[PDB]
Amino acid sequence: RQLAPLGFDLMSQKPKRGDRSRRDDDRYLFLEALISAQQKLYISYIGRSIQDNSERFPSVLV
Amino acid sequence: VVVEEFDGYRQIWRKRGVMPMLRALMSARNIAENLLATAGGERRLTDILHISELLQEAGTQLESEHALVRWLSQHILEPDSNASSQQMRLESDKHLVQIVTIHKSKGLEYPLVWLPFITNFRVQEQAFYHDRHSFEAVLDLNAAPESVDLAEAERLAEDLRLLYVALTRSVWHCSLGVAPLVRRRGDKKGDTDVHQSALGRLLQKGEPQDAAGLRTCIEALCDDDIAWQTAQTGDNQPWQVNDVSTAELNAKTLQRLPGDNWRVTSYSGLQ
Amino acid sequence: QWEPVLTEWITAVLQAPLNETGVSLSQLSARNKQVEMEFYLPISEPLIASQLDTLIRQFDPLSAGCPPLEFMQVRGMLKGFIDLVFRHEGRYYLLAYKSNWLGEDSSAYTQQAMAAAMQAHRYDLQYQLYTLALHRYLRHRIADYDY
Amino acid sequence: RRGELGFDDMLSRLDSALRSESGEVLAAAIRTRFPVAMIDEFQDTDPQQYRIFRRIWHHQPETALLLIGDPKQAIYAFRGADIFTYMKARSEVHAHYTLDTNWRSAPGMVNSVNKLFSQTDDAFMFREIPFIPVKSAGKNQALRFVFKGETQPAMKMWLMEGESCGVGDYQSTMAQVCAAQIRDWLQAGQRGEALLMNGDDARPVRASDISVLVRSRQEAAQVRDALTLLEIPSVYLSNRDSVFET
Amino acid sequence: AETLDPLRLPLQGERLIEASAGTGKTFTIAALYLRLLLGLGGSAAFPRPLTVEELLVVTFTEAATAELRGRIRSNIHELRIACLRETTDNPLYERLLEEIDDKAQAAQWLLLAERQMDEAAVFTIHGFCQRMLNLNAFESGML
Amino acid sequence: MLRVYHSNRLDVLEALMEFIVERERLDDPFEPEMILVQSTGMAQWLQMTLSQKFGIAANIDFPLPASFIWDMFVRVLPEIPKESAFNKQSMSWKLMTLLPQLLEREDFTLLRHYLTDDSDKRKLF
Amino acid sequence: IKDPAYLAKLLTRQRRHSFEDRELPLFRDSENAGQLFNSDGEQDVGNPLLASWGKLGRDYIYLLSDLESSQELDAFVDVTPDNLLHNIQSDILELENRAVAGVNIEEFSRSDNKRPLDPLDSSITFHVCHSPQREVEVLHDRLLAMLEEDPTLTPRDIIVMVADIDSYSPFIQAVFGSAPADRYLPY
Repeated sequence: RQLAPLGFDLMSQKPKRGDRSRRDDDRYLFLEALISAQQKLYISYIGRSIQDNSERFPSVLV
Repeated sequence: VVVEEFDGYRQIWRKRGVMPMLRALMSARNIAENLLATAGGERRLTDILHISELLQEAGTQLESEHALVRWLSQHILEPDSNASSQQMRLESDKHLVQIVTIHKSKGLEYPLVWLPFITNFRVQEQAFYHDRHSFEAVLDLNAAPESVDLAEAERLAEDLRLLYVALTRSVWHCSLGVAPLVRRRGDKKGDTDVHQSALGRLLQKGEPQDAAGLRTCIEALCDDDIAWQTAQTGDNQPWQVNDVSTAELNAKTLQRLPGDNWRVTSYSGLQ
Repeated sequence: QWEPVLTEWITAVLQAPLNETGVSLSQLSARNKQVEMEFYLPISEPLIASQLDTLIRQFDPLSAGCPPLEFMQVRGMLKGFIDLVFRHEGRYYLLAYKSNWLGEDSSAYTQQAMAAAMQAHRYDLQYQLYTLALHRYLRHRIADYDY
Repeated sequence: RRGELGFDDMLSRLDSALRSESGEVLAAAIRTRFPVAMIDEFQDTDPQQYRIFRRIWHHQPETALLLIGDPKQAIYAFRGADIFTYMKARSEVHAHYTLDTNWRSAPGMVNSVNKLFSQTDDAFMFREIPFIPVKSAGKNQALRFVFKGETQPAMKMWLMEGESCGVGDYQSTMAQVCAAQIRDWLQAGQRGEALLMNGDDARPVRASDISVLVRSRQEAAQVRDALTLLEIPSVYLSNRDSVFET
Repeated sequence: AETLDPLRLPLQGERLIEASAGTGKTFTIAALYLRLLLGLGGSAAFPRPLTVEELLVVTFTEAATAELRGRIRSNIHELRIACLRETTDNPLYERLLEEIDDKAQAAQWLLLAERQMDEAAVFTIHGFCQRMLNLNAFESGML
Repeated sequence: MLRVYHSNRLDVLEALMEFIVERERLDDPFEPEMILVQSTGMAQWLQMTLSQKFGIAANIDFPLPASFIWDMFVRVLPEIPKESAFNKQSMSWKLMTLLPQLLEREDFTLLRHYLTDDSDKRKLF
Repeated sequence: IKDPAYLAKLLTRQRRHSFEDRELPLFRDSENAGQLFNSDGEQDVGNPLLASWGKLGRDYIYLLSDLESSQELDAFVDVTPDNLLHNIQSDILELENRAVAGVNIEEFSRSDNKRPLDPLDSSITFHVCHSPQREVEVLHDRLLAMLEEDPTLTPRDIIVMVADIDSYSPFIQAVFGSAPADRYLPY
């Protein structure tokens, strides 16, 4: 998920180390789910549409 | 027996949900196999499955059981089109002839394209045009013929753009349907309205002609890539299916249980 | 309107001692009390009711009546919420509260009526599991522990 | 009053924000956010959208504007698009760039299009929409749709015989002719006669290759009813009908 | 009109590209995106290289924006591979590799572009208008 | 002493916590043991693993980090109010009173064109 | 890293083992630790997934190394790389680059320089589906196949994570409530 900045917040203009961000949190959650898998990892995604059979692209992480 | 099994279906509907009740109804009555064995029932079965998925998605957010039936009756009475409530493709493995409009064929690719009604045109009656100098939209509420002609010119330009879009999607072969179409109510007036269409403006070079003149204009531009033939109405046989026997298949049987009686309980669970 | 009777009933409950030596609830400090302790008890064997009820009836004297309940084999974890655990003079004690008591209005709540209520509501298994959990907790916490 | 918004309301609110005095400085903030713009599909451009783009990126330095589009594809005039906005944009800008190579079709179809659309000057009947002869690709020069006999040409204009005809009879006869051509392509395609050849590679023509391009829903239903009579199933990809009406 | 070269287009002022039907317009947008990311063109180039959050691509259809984002991501990955290998099988990619003198910094910029492609500014018309209204809500006067 | 244990998986960290519990025992038997967790589900999984390792998982509190920080604020520093004056809704209701009072100031010239055009107290809130 | 005067302070700290009592350095090569960090202060991580995914981990390990009175002990159990998932975890843990780019023609022509992947290795599988209902149905069928294949696999050790739990949990409840008595696993 990517969340747009409010537009007048100073934390978005100047980021620090301990700043909350939904993008980096999800990109680290995917890495923690990759590390936490012990035996089997089953990644499933919508690769094809059901309406017009158009090609759907996966995430950048996958 | 029917009332008893429908009361059991109602108990499953109140306890398990919508999709388990519909799945048990399709498994006990075996209606899905009968719809797949019936010619033309696969589209009906896919529509039933899509309606079942939409009813599950709408009943998971509704607490009451009659509220989902009221929602289904309201969505039957409301024919409005959403992104999810449209019809899907029936089957993907079997090859089907794809009918597609000119606006929905922009940016796509097709090997063989057939255009049977590319000569059919529509005459615009409303006077809504654009100025040739200021390039602003001018709506003429009065029935002035100059605004009607200036709107018909933009209509003809839109038809020529539609003709270009419909012609520039073929890869190997495109076929066109040309005919001396007359929009006027007169039967034989000595002139035809193909110059009022988009295709006839390129064949007759924007000049009014007759049917023999249209035929000579078609036969004038004959090359190795452009050819013409007459439209002969005739049918001999529909098709040949060329069926082959289906491959054998059986479903696997689960040998062991997936899990034991594992639950985190309390004193109230043991009483 | 119930409040001035409720506060004097509460102070009459707290003044009454509940011990074999006569220890009241006012002698328990904040470090000595532990209110609503939650425990998860593990069990790896299939819990058979027939092999458990005979072992309960072998030692518990309140199991003279009370025909055995029926429950499936439970393997995994058992949750429990003890009401109060409190220590006094180097000795631990467990305390639970029951407050339904719909069928009694006179002074007939003697030891026989309370024993009949324990046999009817089946709190004996809960009390035995509470003793097992407290025994395991005192064995894990304090080294060189005797029951 | 309700605090709601629409799709055109976003364009109208941005145009009203740029229409004010301070909002031009807001456009400068956009010049602080994105100092470049590459706008695809400029034929489907509302006049409010072009007014916004002209207010933001007309002649300011360090910012680039790249309007990539095609005036021959503006077919969304019923929706709200306008080719006169594209002609105003062409009259305002000075540089013009066109692509020469065509990578999709066979060179026979490209020569057929360049023969049909370059009969006279300004075939699209507007002075600001010029047509140029496009060039085919060298890697797809050997694309041939072959029948059981000779090589089939690119464009085959089926001329319906007669002096004057109506609309419905012409539609029914051309639908029957199209269904006969579809069943002739599919009957000879499953025997290895009609093929698609790329160089030396060959492919049999399946039912998914042939596509009928119609304009409305009624003539699409006419094509589907004339094609299901000859035991040929067909799907409608432009079907926007709801499932709750069946 | 004039012919268009994707590696010789001046990125100054207003330019009007007329891509005909069937031409590689989606390939041309990815080529101009790779040109804007690395800053190529020489005298007709941009005065400074831009990041992924500064390149704005506007396409009306949402599925067209998703397909263009996937194609630009694939072109970024292919140009990163061709810059790490100093060779390619495509002539336009060959001229793109011949236009740059340095290989390590361009590969690092393409790796940063591949990592920041999730935060790319490839929006629709109404999406970009709503983002501009919600971002600078004070100058616009919106809720 | 602050101790950070770097490990790849949580099972080795649970074994280290088991070794710390079995090595150093608490002086008070009823003293709670604070285990900071990410969520309630991780607290339940840690309680399951501690019950499987020790045989009993009791008198162990699983506080959230902000709740543990506020509990340390209560325990270390006395005379602390239960609710903060700088709540989100409290700051919103204070700013709804303070923003029309600051419209005459020169620094609020950007919000004056945003608020004083048309307002049914909707943009202000 | 922040400063070269902070890099030496980081190099002075080592991690001693909690059980074996053996000290280990923070880096693989202490002499090339200054060459690994760039002039701006960002380390060129050899693993691309760890570099592109773990920025929160970078900030957290930086703020943990910024502490003064911190005592760091390491307890790392090495994973034997046999499967594909164990290969990925070993490449992440050992901090090495196994992505063969083929900088020269010898690295590009030959292909046996990579790691061999057995076709029976069902550790990491990618499944393309058409519908979310079909996606959770294929998920349930593959979980039943994994439960039937591995006998020492309890259902409590299986976790399913959905990015959008609002648009999938109706389908999850639908395909998990519609199971027969011989096919029902608890959910």
